[PDB]
Amino acid sequence: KKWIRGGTVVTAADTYQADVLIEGERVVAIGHQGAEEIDATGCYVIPGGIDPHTHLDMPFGGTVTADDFFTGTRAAAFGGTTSIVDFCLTKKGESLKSAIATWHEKARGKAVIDYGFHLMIAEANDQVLEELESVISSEGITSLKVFMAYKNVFQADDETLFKTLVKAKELGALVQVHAENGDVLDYLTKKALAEGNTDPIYHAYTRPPEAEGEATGRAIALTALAGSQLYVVHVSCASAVQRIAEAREKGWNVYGETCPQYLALDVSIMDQPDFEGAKYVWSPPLREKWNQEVLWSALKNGILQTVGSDHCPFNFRGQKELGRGDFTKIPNGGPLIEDRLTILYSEGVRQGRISLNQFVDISSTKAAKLFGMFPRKGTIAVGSDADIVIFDPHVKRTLSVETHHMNVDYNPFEGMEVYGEVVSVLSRGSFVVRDKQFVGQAGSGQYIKRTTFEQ
Ligand SMILES: [Mn+2]
Ligand SMILES: [Mn+2]
Repeated sequence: KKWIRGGTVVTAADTYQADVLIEGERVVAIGHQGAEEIDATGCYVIPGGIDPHTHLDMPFGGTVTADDFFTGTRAAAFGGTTSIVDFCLTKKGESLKSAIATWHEKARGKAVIDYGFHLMIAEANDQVLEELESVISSEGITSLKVFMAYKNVFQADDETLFKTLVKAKELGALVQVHAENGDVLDYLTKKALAEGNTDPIYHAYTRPPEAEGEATGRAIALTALAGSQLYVVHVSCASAVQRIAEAREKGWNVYGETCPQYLALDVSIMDQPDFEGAKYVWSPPLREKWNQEVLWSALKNGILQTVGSDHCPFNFRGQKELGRGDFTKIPNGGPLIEDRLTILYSEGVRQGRISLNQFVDISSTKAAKLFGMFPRKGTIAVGSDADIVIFDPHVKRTLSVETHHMNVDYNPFEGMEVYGEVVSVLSRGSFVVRDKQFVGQAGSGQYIKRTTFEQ
């Protein structure tokens, strides 16, 4: 039993001062007036963050992401994130269960926090459609990802997208899409290389906002025609939110997600002398700064509901470096898993962009609800897992590769002044991080079976 006292509990809806009693792996009592004491005076007691978008230990050519399920979850913990949902990638001629078994082996005995899996659908043939019933019912995976981009690699066509959408409505699954028109980007990419435009900045220029807008709109119309439910991952521009906002007005089950990088960074940082811009190469690419306001406005008024990181790190030296000759050879992705919460609090709450309660809803609660992990995770209430973060809102610090915990040689926020510091982190009643010190253990984290889609 653990007794957190003196702190101010903050959830998606409430804000009060009281003690929370933990017994075993869960919260068993909350209130005022024989247990492990933990002082949380002057700090916020919030639900551990939930990052529904990660790519830990992901392969890419002959190299792999700098972080694996161990260093990745440890960094996630230090950042105040207690649960993650990683993307299990599949390959045509795909046996969904073999890919799934592959992912469990990646996490098994390494994760320090709880994790769930999303399942990529490369193609929707009779076989895949049949297997799908077992994955949703037995494997606890109720979210499927379809790529509308990355031609000749992962891209799926409208037939695959639509079939998946009706199947998901039938089985109670949530469909996620990476929305960028794969074909227009493929054409623009080759063209840029033919004209000798090989600098990292052309990565951004070869995939215009409208390409994300078009794809976002298409996926939504297909969702409507199928009467299903859709979740658009990493929305980066005004063009895409506009389409999402429109569908929401019509009462369609369409949800959206953003990431720290699109909220606090912009394309102008890609235009740098040497090969510096390669540090910010990820898809979708950073956009013009005006788009940040639109995203923040959408999060404030409920147009977008979640915030993930899309953590997919590669060192600048030794990995990002493969693309020196041309941007298409630069492995995509950034080290974003650790600073998601803090920038959300510092740039969002402290600057009056969103309320403290929304802060919790956007970084934990809503993701738990959309991906079937609630009320086990995503809140502080009797019966829920004791996944708690003791956050110090009065701390001022600078984000730096010098002090971060991700196993990568750089931080995309290098030098950014922020408010807020994660002090202690509990995962199912056990300390993973205590007083800024790591006390967890590899393999402590567990797989979470997710329930079917619920509005
Ligand atoms: Mn993506
Ligand atoms: Mn991703």
